[PDB]
Amino acid sequence: MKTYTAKPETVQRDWFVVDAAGQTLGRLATEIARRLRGKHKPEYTPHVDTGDYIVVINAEQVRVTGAKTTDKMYYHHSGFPGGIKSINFEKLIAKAPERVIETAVKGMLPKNPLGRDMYRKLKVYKGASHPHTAQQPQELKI
Amino acid sequence: MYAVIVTGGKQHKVTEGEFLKVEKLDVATGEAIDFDRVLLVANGEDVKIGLPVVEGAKVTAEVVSHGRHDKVRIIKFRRRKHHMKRQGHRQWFTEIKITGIQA
Amino acid sequence: AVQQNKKSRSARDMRRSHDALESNALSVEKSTGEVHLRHHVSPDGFYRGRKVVDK
Amino acid sequence: MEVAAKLSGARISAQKARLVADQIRGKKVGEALNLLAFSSKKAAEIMKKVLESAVANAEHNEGADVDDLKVSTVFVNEGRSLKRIMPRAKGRADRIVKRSCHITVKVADK
Amino acid sequence: ARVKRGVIARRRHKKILKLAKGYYGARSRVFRVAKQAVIKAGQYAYRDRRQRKRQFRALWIARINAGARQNGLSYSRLIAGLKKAAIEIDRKVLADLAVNEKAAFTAIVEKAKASLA
RNA sequence: GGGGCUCAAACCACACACCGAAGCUGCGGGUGUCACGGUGACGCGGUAGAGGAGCGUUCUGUAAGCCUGUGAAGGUG
RNA sequence: AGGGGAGUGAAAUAGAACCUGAAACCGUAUGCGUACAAGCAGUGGGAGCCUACUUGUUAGGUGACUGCGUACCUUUUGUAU
Ligand SMILES: [Mg+2]
Ligand SMILES: [Mg+2]
Ligand SMILES: [Mg+2]
Ligand SMILES: [Mg+2]
Ligand SMILES: [Mg+2]
Ligand SMILES: [Mg+2]
Ligand SMILES: [Mg+2]
Ligand SMILES: [Mg+2]
Ligand SMILES: [Mg+2]
Ligand SMILES: [Mg+2]
Ligand SMILES: [Mg+2]
Ligand SMILES: [Mg+2]
Ligand SMILES: [Mg+2]
Ligand SMILES: [Mg+2]
Ligand SMILES: [Mg+2]
Ligand SMILES: [Mg+2]
Ligand SMILES: [Mg+2]
Ligand SMILES: [Mg+2]
Ligand SMILES: [Mg+2]
Ligand SMILES: [Mg+2]
Ligand SMILES: [Mg+2]
Ligand SMILES: [Mg+2]
Ligand SMILES: [Mg+2]
Ligand SMILES: [Mg+2]
Ligand SMILES: [Mg+2]
Ligand SMILES: [Mg+2]
Ligand SMILES: [Mg+2]
Ligand SMILES: [Mg+2]
Ligand SMILES: [Mg+2]
Ligand SMILES: [Mg+2]
Ligand SMILES: [Mg+2]
Ligand SMILES: [Mg+2]
Ligand SMILES: [Mg+2]
Ligand SMILES: [Mg+2]
Ligand SMILES: [Mg+2]
Ligand SMILES: [Mg+2]
Ligand SMILES: [Mg+2]
Ligand SMILES: [Mg+2]
Ligand SMILES: [Mg+2]
Ligand SMILES: [Mg+2]
Ligand SMILES: [Mg+2]
Ligand SMILES: [Mg+2]
Ligand SMILES: [Mg+2]
Repeated sequence: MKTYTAKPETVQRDWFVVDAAGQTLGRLATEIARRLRGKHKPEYTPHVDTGDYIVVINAEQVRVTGAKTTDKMYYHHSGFPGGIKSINFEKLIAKAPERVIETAVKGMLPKNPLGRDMYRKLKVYKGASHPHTAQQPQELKI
Repeated sequence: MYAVIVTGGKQHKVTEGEFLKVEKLDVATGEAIDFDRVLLVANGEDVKIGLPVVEGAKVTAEVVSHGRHDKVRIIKFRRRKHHMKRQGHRQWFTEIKITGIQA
Repeated sequence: AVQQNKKSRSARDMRRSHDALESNALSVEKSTGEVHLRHHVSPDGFYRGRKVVDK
Repeated sequence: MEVAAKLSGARISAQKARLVADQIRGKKVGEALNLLAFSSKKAAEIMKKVLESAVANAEHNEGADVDDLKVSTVFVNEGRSLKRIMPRAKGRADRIVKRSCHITVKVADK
Repeated sequence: ARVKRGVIARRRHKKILKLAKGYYGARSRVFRVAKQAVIKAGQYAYRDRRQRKRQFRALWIARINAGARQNGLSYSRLIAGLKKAAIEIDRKVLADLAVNEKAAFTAIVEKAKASLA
């Protein structure tokens, strides 16, 4: 009698669609990270990808509380001396709405080959529609 | 028909006609034993949860053999402190065959 | 300047992965049936059906 | 089948001679002789004689046609090496190693 | 009575080089490097016989938590209800029923919910 | 520590629940000391260092024996 | 030069650099893994594949993925240093 383990070949993956249309960035993102990892399933094992597929439709309408709309800053270094570059929440929504939700969720996942595989099941769009009507996602709240 | 029994400080999920290794028992080989410590018995779609223990249940098993597990090997090393010990271990077990489960 | 740790078996064999040799382009003298190098005179003295060195 | 031919104490390094051996492994003895006759390397001169003796061995000792053979096995081993002295500057001496090798080729009609 | 160490020293070396089978590079073919790898592997094995009991208990808890919330209850509320009423089944068996015997797990959870806790 | 956090995932009080060590309990084994005649009870991290018990190698006696070309020592699984 | 046969021999992988013939080191052949992945190279868990046969609660080879994890000796108050 050994403990059950999930085989990467016979896992079940469903599709969900989430509306980010008045949801806090960090509290929407924790529910996404749970579904992406599979923590909501009794068959969860730490070393296989047993999560679900998540689709986010209204990416640009996510919001932050307080003065974080202006003072929240995103940094990245280009690799050349003095190459630190920055941008804030107002500018990033105008430039790339999807990069806001993708960046939040990506930091809530493990940083290893399996973590990058959990990240490939998240689709983020900015319109009211997605191109995944064939896969027939079902609405998910929060 | 499966049941949950306690033996050797551990709990085992058991169905009839099953070979399993448990902690050492003081019973001669080829003899029969009973477990009067049953916490859950499930029959098809019906499940009988055990308030402390299920009242009126029993599981009968026959002792098959005795033996020792594979050797685990112990080393105790403290670096640059001029200390090293070493040991070996094989753990005794008892193999039983489950011959009956009644509710 | 000299190494600080000796290289491994795999580390030097990877460097030699670009050390393989290529094969020459040969051709057959149609009139005779003698294999020679492409665009060179045959080891007998024929080029494009013409004796050129009379051995 | 599987006729062999060995040359021991060939006066060349094993590393140098293994480049040529990798060119003829698996080919037909007809298209493998032309590859060695036109090679610029020196180990191809030496290995062209070992291959042509394994073919003759497969003829006289076994009665087999050349058109059916192929180079099934070829490998190069290391041999006894000579040690010499090379005088360097400021009175230092160095160890020179003159390496050799053993070349083995096998042909088979199967 | 002069003693030569040739036979006994080799016999002692080959015991270490047999335990270093499968190690990368010099760790499996030179005695000096292989000796340290065989000792270090023993240190890890002793330590990891304790983590094995920690790692599996965490895994069972993560599965009872996921299965209890399917029935509308957190893990910490389920343990309180089970302890309050009667149930003394392990986390190893509770995790197994969560995956395979989902009907029995629901019956257990409804017993813990009915205990007002 | 990072993501991220604003009727908080911050701070101040109170309440119940859970996680969490090689700690404690459970089951199975091995040892040291003491007592009674195998049982009990208390222990068993360790450098310098003290004390106790052993393995293996060469040679001598037991041995003018015993094993061995129907295969010794050695080598390799 | 060196080999392939044939012959002598109980035995030529006893062939004259000749009893046995280990390790470092160098190769050929088969099986599995490896080209989006960061670190003392192991250890705990673990799928898939290959082989053998007692045909899967088995044995052998490999170890995708994942939790923990900064060699040894010496000298020191103290070293991944
Ligand atoms: Mg040290
Ligand atoms: Mg270097
Ligand atoms: Mg240095
Ligand atoms: Mg290689
Ligand atoms: Mg090169
Ligand atoms: Mg001079
Ligand atoms: Mg050199
Ligand atoms: Mg390995
Ligand atoms: Mg080896
Ligand atoms: Mg040594
Ligand atoms: Mg409040
Ligand atoms: Mg514990
Ligand atoms: Mg203790
Ligand atoms: Mg005890
Ligand atoms: Mg002690
Ligand atoms: Mg203690
Ligand atoms: Mg004697
Ligand atoms: Mg024999
Ligand atoms: Mg002797
Ligand atoms: Mg022998
Ligand atoms: Mg032996
Ligand atoms: Mg021999
Ligand atoms: Mg001999
Ligand atoms: Mg010799
Ligand atoms: Mg010899
Ligand atoms: Mg003799
Ligand atoms: Mg060798
Ligand atoms: Mg290979
Ligand atoms: Mg990438
Ligand atoms: Mg890859
Ligand atoms: Mg690297
Ligand atoms: Mg990193
Ligand atoms: Mg690195
Ligand atoms: Mg394992
Ligand atoms: Mg196997
Ligand atoms: Mg592993
Ligand atoms: Mg690992
Ligand atoms: Mg680590
Ligand atoms: Mg030193
Ligand atoms: Mg000093
Ligand atoms: Mg100092
Ligand atoms: Mg330190
Ligand atoms: Mg160092």
